[PDB]
Formats: sequence, C-alpha cells, structure tokens
Amino acid sequence: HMQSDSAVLQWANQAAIAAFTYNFVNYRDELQASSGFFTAEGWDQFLGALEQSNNLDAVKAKKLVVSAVATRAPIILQKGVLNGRYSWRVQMPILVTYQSASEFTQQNNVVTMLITRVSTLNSPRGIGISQFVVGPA
Repeated sequence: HMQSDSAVLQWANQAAIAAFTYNFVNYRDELQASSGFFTAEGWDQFLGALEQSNNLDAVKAKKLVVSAVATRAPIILQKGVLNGRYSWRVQMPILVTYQSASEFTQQNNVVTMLITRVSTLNSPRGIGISQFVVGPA
C-alpha cells in the first residue's frame, strides 16, 4: 500500500491512546487487541516494557480504569530508510488518567514511537510500531 505522513501520524495517535486505554477487567482483551499495531520486534519490546513496569499490577490491585487524551498534536521527529524499510519517528505528549471510586491520578507523558513499513500480507495497515517509548514531560 501507500503511506502519507499525515496518515501515519493519525495512526500513531490511535496506537498511543489505545496503549493507555484499559482496566482491571478487560486488560487481557485490550492487551491482545493492540498486537496488530506492532511489528514482530515491536511487540516483543512492548511486552517487555509492560512486564518491567508495575502499571498492570497497580491497575489490577487498585481496580482502576486507565484512559488518555492527546495533549498536543503528534510530530515527526525524523523519517527515512532504516534497514531497508521506510520509517517514521513519531512523538506525542499525552495526559494519562488512572481512576476508581477511591482514586484519581493523572500523568503527563511523552510517547515516542519508531514506525516502519511492513508487509500488508501480515499487517493490512502496511505499517507497525518497532519501538514504543514512554517518558515524563
């Protein structure tokens, strides 16, 4: 297929938000529903990041609902060919909310994604996330 910068951005926006949209009940379904956003190596790294962080443990323990909204528009920091595949480094700030009847906590995070073109044979979108990095401010 074909990819536009603007299309890739809107897509990166969706993927970033989806990653922070789950709860103590549906986490497994939501987790798995997102695998399509990722490339082979991206899925491994994303899963690894999930295990290292304690987030899922607190969400379950405190039985929270996680949501997020884009704080500013996503931007392409850099684009070009990496290892034979056209790629985009996309960054977007977000406001994440962890809440329940008893708790309400918010975080300003910045998501940085490496997005690469892949075969539509395995990923109909034609692109996938190879690296998913979260940080503050």
